[PDB]
Amino acid sequence: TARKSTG
Amino acid sequence: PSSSMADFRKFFAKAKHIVIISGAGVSAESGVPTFRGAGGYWRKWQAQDLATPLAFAHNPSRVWEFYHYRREVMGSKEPNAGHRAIAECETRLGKQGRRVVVITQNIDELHRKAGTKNLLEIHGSLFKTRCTSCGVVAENYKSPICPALSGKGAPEPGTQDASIPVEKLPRCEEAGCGGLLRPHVVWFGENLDPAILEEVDRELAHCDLCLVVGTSSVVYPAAMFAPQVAARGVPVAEFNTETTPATNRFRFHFQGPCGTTLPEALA
Ligand SMILES: [Zn+2]
Repeated sequence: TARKSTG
Repeated sequence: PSSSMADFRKFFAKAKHIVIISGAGVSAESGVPTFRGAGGYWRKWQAQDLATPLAFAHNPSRVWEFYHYRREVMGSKEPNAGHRAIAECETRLGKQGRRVVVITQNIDELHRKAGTKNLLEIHGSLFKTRCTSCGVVAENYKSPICPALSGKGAPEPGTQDASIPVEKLPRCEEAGCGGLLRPHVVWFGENLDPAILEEVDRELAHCDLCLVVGTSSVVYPAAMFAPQVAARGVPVAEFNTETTPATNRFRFHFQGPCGTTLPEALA
């Protein structure tokens, strides 16, 4: 949930 | 979602704790391309292909060229009407004992330049470095950030890589460290700062009005912040030139450039 992603 | 400005302004008149979430669309009117519009390409790549620890691991010179270009472009940019409306709103409401907080995905610092005080920069800053060896975070506005980058970063497709030896990219000057610096920017696959996330969660949990401005709402976790607030039954107003995958979760959608709609909404 804390990871930058796309998403 | 409602397009009633009057209904939004009735909530705005009463709100004690406003969260404003912003993305690259709030800076578009300063003459700064968004990531997914225009405009978003740098040589043959978009930001998602460069803003990754794998690009940096295998071609740190290319990633530095990209961030250098962005730093140098951003130096001359000025806050626009949307950034000003947001800052001025915070100032005015603060004198009434009312809280306004900006949670931005932008690393451009234009909210800071506009006069925003309560700012959460959840993806870092174009003007900060972090050392890959010792971890120190430092503010850096130097033009150019290192000598090897002088005149580099040209954005046209067909521009050749500078291919700067790793020793000549920006290096850490703390305690003779010498380590390779990276941009202090959150990349794809990387964790947002847990302390920042704790502050965000407290703002989202307690706010009583929320605006989500100039974001495509496709990058996570940021894309779920405004929906979280909406799902508590709190009014959320989206300000964007187009609809997003999140639009239908919100109380309001105000279509148009936010340099027009934000001054009206926050007046
Ligand atoms: Zn270091």
